[PDB]
Amino acid sequence: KEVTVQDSTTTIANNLTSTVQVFTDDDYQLPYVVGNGTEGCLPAFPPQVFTLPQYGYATLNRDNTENPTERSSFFCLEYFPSKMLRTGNNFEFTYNFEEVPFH
Amino acid sequence: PAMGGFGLKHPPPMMLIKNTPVPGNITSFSDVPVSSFITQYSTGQVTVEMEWELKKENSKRWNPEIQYTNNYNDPQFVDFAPDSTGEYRTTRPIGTRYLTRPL
Repeated sequence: KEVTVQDSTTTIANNLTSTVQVFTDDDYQLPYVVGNGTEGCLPAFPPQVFTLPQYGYATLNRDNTENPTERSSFFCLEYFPSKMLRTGNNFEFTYNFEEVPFH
Repeated sequence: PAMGGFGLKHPPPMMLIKNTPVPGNITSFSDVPVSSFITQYSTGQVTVEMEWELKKENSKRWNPEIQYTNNYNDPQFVDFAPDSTGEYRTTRPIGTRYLTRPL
């Protein structure tokens, strides 16, 4: 959906030619932020619509300050191969859990 | 191990070596063991061949990493090489942890 603002009209239209990019990180090469107890999960109640969280991470900082280290790393997420989807396209992924003990 | 490396239940066995004794001149019979021997030593060569399995570094870090480099300001000698007398010199310790990886 493309949104435009002229003199506070704020119209919204749908861009049929525009794309979205999706990739799954299979090799665990990015900082993994999911299991840390933070918001943005699918809602508890199915009717609810939710926003996806913004991805971000913290690397090494120096001397308990805001400055970086030489081992502070930058990960570009454009440098993964990803799948580009228009309106008619869809994405599918399958995963098998490793053997764990029963809760 | 606290000092480092690989704990092994069955490590590489100990390889033990001695010079077999050659008695000196004994002209009589005695029931006490021979205490007089020809003094001698031995020399030779030993070759060891080890095979190592390696784990490739697979990383999406964008920016360059820290490397072990040969870096000295106004060196009077080259490090890890013989001296003018022939004495082999190692100035600094070298560990294995340089490449960086996310948790």
